[PDB]
Amino acid sequence: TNVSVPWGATLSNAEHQLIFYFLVVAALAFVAGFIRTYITRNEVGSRYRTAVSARLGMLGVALLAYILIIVAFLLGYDSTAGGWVPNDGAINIFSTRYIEWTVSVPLLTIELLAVCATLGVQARRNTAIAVTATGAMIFCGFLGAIVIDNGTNTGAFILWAVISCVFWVIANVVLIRAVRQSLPTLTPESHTMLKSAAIVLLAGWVVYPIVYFLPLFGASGGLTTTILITLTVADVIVKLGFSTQTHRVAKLRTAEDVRAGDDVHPESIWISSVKQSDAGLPREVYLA
Amino acid sequence: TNVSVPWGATLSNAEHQLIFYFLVVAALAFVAGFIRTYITRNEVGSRYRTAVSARLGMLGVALLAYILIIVAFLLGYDSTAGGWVPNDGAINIFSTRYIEWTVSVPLLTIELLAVCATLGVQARRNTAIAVTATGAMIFCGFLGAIVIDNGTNTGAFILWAVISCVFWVIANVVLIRAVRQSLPTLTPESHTMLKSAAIVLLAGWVVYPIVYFLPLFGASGGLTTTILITLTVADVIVKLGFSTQTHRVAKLRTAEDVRAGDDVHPESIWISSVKQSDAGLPREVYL
Amino acid sequence: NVSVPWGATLSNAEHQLIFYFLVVAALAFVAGFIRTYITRNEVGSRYRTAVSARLGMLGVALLAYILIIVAFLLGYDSTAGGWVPNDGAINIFSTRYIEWTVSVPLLTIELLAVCATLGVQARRNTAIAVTATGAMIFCGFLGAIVIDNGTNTGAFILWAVISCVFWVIANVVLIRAVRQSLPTLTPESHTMLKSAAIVLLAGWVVYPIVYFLPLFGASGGLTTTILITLTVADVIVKLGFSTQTHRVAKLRTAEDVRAGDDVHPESIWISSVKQSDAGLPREVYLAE
Amino acid sequence: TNVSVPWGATLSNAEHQLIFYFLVVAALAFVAGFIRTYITRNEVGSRYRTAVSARLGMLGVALLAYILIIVAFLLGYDSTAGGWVPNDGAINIFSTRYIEWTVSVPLLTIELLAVCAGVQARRNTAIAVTATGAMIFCGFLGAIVIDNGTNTGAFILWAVISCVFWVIANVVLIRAVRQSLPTLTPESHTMLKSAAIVLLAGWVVYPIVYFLPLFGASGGLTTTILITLTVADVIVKLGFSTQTHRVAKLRTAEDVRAGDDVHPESIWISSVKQSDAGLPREVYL
Amino acid sequence: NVSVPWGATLSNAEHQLIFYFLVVAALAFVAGFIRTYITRNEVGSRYRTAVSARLGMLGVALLAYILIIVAFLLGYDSTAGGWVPNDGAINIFSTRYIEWTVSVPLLTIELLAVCATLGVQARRNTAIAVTATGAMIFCGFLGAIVIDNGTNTGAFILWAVISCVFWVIANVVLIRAVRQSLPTLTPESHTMLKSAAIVLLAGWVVYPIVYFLPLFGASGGLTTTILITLTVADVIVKLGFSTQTHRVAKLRTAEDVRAGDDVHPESIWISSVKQSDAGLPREVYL
Ligand SMILES: *C/C=C(C)/C=C/C=C(C)/C=C/C1=C(C)CCCC1(C)C
Ligand SMILES: *C/C=C(C)/C=C/C=C(C)/C=C/C1=C(C)CCCC1(C)C
Ligand SMILES: *C/C=C(C)/C=C/C=C(C)/C=C/C1=C(C)CCCC1(C)C
Ligand SMILES: *C/C=C(C)/C=C/C=C(C)/C=C/C1=C(C)CCCC1(C)C
Ligand SMILES: *C/C=C(C)/C=C/C=C(C)/C=C/C1=C(C)CCCC1(C)C
Repeated sequence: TNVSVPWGATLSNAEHQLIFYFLVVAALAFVAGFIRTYITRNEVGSRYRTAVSARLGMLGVALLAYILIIVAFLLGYDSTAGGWVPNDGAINIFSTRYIEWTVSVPLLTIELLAVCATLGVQARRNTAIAVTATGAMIFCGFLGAIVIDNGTNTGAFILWAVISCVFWVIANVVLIRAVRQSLPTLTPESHTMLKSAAIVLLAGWVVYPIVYFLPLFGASGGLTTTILITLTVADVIVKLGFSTQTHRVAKLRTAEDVRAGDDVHPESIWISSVKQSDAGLPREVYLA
Repeated sequence: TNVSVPWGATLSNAEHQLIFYFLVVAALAFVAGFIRTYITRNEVGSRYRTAVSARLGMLGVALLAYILIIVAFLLGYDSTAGGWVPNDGAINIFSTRYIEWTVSVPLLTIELLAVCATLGVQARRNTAIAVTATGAMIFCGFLGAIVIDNGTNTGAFILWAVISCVFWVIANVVLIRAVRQSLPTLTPESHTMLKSAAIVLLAGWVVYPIVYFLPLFGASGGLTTTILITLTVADVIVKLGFSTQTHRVAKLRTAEDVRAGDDVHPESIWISSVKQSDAGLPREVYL
Repeated sequence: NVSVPWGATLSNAEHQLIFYFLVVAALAFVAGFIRTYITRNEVGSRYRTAVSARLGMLGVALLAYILIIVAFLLGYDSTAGGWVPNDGAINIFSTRYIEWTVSVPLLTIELLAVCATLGVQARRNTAIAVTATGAMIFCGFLGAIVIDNGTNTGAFILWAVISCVFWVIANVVLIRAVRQSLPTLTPESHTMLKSAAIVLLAGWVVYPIVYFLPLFGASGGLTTTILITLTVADVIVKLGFSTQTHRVAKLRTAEDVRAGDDVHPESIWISSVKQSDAGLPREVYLAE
Repeated sequence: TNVSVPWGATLSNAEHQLIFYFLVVAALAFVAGFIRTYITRNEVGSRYRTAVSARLGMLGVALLAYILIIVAFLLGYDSTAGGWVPNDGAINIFSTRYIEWTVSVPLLTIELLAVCAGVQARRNTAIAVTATGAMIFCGFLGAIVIDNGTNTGAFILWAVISCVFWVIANVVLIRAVRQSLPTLTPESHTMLKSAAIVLLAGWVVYPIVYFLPLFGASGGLTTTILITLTVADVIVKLGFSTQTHRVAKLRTAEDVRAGDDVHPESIWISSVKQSDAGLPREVYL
Repeated sequence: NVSVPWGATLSNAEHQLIFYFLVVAALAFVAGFIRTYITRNEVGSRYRTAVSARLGMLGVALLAYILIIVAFLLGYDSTAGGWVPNDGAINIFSTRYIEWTVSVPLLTIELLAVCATLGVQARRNTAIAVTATGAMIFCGFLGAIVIDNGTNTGAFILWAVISCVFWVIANVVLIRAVRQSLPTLTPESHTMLKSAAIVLLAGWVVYPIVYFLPLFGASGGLTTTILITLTVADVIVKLGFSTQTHRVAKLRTAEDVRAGDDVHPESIWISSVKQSDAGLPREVYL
């Protein structure tokens, strides 16, 4: 049992405050993001609408999830003379974040695949692999960290982490292939953006596995705090800052389809205060 | 008596965690689905809007229902240090799922019937039968499993299950007939989709009856866990993965009506990244 | 003495059934509310009052039934196979009255909206119906719950009689409005409105009947019958009957389109049969 | 004479039920109103949209406010042998309504001023908002804040100060209506005047209910005060809400008929068509 | 050494006033949020970022003030001496920081969005402003609450100074962005942006001032002043100032319409004066 469960460490009043601060800030940040995404939903064409639906979903899930995390945090610790002593529900705080990831990660995959121009059959199978892979990845981590022996078995904590890494590789491969296959077809401007979005979205992922193995280096009120805050900052940075990257690709791809004369969009599309497309209406049709 | 109520079995800390995980994940999955369905609502024409309304409703019901299920689970169990001992309200967890099905299943019927080209009163009669049948199917199961003798009576548990199966057959027949009657009128591409949707939507149903009869083979923390999780996974797989099927049919049927020149749609309709219809605006009218 | 229903003890089976129907009802309204909202632009500006009223009714019902459910959960205490009523049990019955007070009046407006009543004639009718319906429920509430904690037989009867007076006033005005409008409407519209009017008003009888049941004694079974019957009645009326009014509005909209009186942006379909074709208002060049 | 705080009176089980009934009914009535206002938001042009925004806001504030009032009522009283005995939180019920008025009243001003006709319009809005805001705050200070509302002197003094603000508000609005009436069409002229009169008249009820506690305290009086205010809030904030909207719609239809601007959908008032549907002329850039 | 405000006992009158302003504020935001949402299509696609930012800020404020209200209700206990602070009283002050952490940054984006800085320069400007404003509040939270439960006078001041450094960085970038954009804008537009920039930035001073009040001692009256003043400040800025940014966007939209740069579906009206007439995009063949 070389594993030192983080929900066992007692927290200082200062630490307790910091965790709460970041958790709520995150939740509010998602509310702001969710609102933005919704209002800026018709800035994209019908073809890439799946990208908008996915991100809005991810943000929605994150908001509600972080509300549960906050609740668990409030019911997970009790105030004493020595600070905030963990109770039976403390484990729920860590558990809830996994739930978030289980649904959030898969949706991200779809978002990237949505902006990716993979056509017909190749695309459908890719989606299934990515979703199942990402879903399994988090489930394996949850099993090892929380489900098995109340996360007290050192070997499983590692074994399942390795199994998860397997899925992480499967996911990255499929996505990277899809991005690589689509890059040549896109315009130079589009090509650069997709690659940029793909790299930004996948890079951050490493932080999560790193934070997962931190408990092995021992237990501490400070460590527990670091684990929670780091993960929170990571969730916000990725699920928020990276959210715009996918959207931008969709918008440009939309404007390009307009300029190219492939389709007509109701409103002018602007990126970085530069006009990419002009407002257009479909030609009136007289039915038989 | 041979019936071993699942809400009587004690659950391990691991089991308790797993159940919670799947329940919440499911609820969140529905929120994501509900959001998607809403945003992708104008991708369909006015003719097949009933399909969109039904699915969004089903998802909405599921979301709220699973919230109740989750709450009951949290307020339905207590920790004894030997696991989680059921409260008097734990039965509510199982009860709530029935409530979900009672409202959710009927809406599904309407959704399939909506994509179906069955028109006139004959189709209206079909809707009434499907809804009433599906509604009764779940109610009969609820009566036997929970209402009668607090689910301690083996006779009712089975009798009512059989009565329910009767309704299940009535529902499947009407729906299958409606799909079969509509299939010939639809285009080849549309024909394939409806059949596909019909098969996928109806097939899964079998899982529910199977899980219902599991308690007869005894009671255990593991079994109780299997029952709950399996049903949850089933609900998500059907109410979600199967939801897209109906929507796609509606979109294509809309695009076809556009191409055929029968009707006009404001935006281009894309399926599988392949354009099915082009942007169109109705002719300006003078009075 | 009047045998108050909130005094009778309920079996575990009975308690479960009541909960089942209450929640199912609430969820049914959520499904209805969602449908009504999505299918709001299927109607013209002229009959929008009908849409606003139904969506309102459904919204009120949903929230109301949530309160009813809460009251039900806090109104009874478990005693090993039996549920003994507490001081809050009365609230369950009280809450339904609140629902009716707001819900019934909105229904009136909905029917009157689809009705062809023009000018003041229409406005006057609405005022009478709303005030009448509003008072009818209030009178019942006073006799059944407010006066002597609902234990006075004389008041229970007196106020019910007063209520019936208002019920007659309401039915008369509405029936007249429907009868006056039927001749002007098309055959297809005539059938729907008449059907809606008849369907909407007929069910009302059930409510008064259930009200006087307590007089014939008190029992766990009776109390169960009262609650469930009212719930089934609320759902059947507020839901199944909701479509009837909406359909009239849609057809009346399509008729206005075909007749060339007005233009609708999208095609209107009833029972899979096209009633109207998509039309756009003629572009106008303002003086500028 | 003597100020007798209403949150001191014990309430009967019957009284407790009545108050709950009206409070919830009111809240639900606002939900129904809020939904209607939202659905019937595009029935008005861009010029008078401030009227729609204001009313929807007022209704929204009222709904949430009445939710707090209901909560306070549930946590403000404890059930006893003699009925429902007030606790420390009972005062919150009365306090919450003031909060509602402080935000709700100002929005109403904007709504009427929105339908009303330049630069001096902005000044008028500032006066109305500040005046209305202060009027309620002054009453709050005297009735609740000062000496826990047990002082007859302030209860009256501050009421008088408030009345001063009430006069300022009514004057600005009355002037705005009077100044605008001549410019508007006869049909529009009648509407605005009608709306102005209906919106301002009711206000008197609030001050009247305020001074009732002076004539003593009782479970019945406390009940009368609460219910009357509730009925008043619903009647004004709801029935009166339509008045402003109608003016906006007609003024929109007039702009359409006159050819000044175009509206996408047909505008109907009293089951009578005011404007036929129109789309803006396609523009090349 | 620092007299924490959550240590002072409050009178029944004081307790009532704080509650009054807090709720009024929350409701004011609800009214604002509703208005902003309904008046979202009064602006063009080009300046939509401004609308998205303000609606977000208002949304955050509303929810935040709900938490502040809850904390206030669970932070004090009624006694014979008035309302005695408990362990949760500190949360009231803590929650406001959370609000500011998300609210302030969004404001920056809103002003920068109306600002015409083009290319990465605006994106670079955005990143600095967001991070600067974010850090500013975090530093204050650290010193006021996190460090020694706000009992260390040196930190209370040190971190305040560090924060002020960030405040200067933020003001500079924004002022530069406004100054750089001002020349490109029309005279009418130019005036509004400057006014909005000045109005948005000026108020900021109040917050730092209120922060250092606890140093001059602790009291039920002072605690009351701190809370109410901040609340009034939040509403006045986040609300009254919200319109300023929006108005600029609307005019800039109308100008683009008149100039023939873009087409807007509906007429745009500011102060009851028509700025742009309704226009529909030309139907296109593919
Ligand atoms: C929006 C949130 C995201 C993208 C979260 C991602 C999380 C991971 C990539 C987690 C991966 C893990 C491993 C590869 C090994 C250890 C267990 C996990 C689940 C933390
Ligand atoms: C979205 C959820 C769905 C479609 C659930 C379906 C459930 C059934 C088809 C249940 C059928 C049953 C029987 C035929 C016998 C035993 C009792 C039931 C209700 C489980
Ligand atoms: C959505 C619910 C509806 C339309 C409910 C209608 C209820 C009534 C018509 C009630 C009438 C009553 C009497 C005429 C006498 C006894 C008391 C009442 C209120 C139940
Ligand atoms: C929507 C609610 C409205 C318009 C409420 C209005 C309230 C008043 C006009 C109150 C006025 C008062 C006085 C003039 C004196 C006493 C104190 C007040 C605030 C009740
Ligand atoms: C919408 C709310 C706003 C803009 C709040 C602004 C707050 C500040 C400008 C705070 C600045 C501070 C310092 C510069 C020093 C002391 C600590 C702070 C955070 C209060």
